[PDB]
Amino acid sequence: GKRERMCMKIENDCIFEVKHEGKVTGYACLVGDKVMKPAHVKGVIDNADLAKLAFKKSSKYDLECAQIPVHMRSDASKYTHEKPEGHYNWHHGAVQYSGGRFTIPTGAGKPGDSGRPIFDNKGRVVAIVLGGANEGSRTALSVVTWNKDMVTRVTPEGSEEW
Amino acid sequence: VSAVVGMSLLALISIFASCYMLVAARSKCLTPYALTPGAAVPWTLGILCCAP
Repeated sequence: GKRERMCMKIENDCIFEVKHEGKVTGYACLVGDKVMKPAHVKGVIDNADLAKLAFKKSSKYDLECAQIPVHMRSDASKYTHEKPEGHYNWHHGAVQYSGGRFTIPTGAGKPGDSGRPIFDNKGRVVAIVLGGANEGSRTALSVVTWNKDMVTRVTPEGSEEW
Repeated sequence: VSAVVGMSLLALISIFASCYMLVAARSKCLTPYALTPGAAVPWTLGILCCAP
């Protein structure tokens, strides 16, 4: 309903494309005062001045971060770090967080959808999805969090890169 | 002349390797704080290493 409408409205302005060979590969996010972009996929960002700037890449954390141009500050995304257990919003159906794990019912994700931000009950971002591992009728999501000041990767066994 | 050239080359390569590995260690230590949204490095760390 209206929650999906507002999610689409914010997504039409925050997430950016990554383009390669006539095919979209990845999604970049504008979180707080930095730009996240998972480093595993490679392509040209579908933007003029976003791709003109200089990035900082880490392969250990499989990501790359950038500083906002001063003329896109207002298009923020209201980062946060509180993670109560329960239900969370996502562009492809609600995720369930329990036992320090992120779960999605069976294959609600497509292969190549790495980079979708997850929003909380108030619309604030919590984690960026990286990969998935399917067991039974569910799939555990390998994502990164922003607990305090360090970024922590959680990855289950047999996770396939998206 | 061969001995002095070899010794100078060895000293230069040693200091170069040590400086490069130290700066790489600094980059590895200070990398994760730049990735967290918002946040700020501790002033003690920001003094012990030049933190932008």
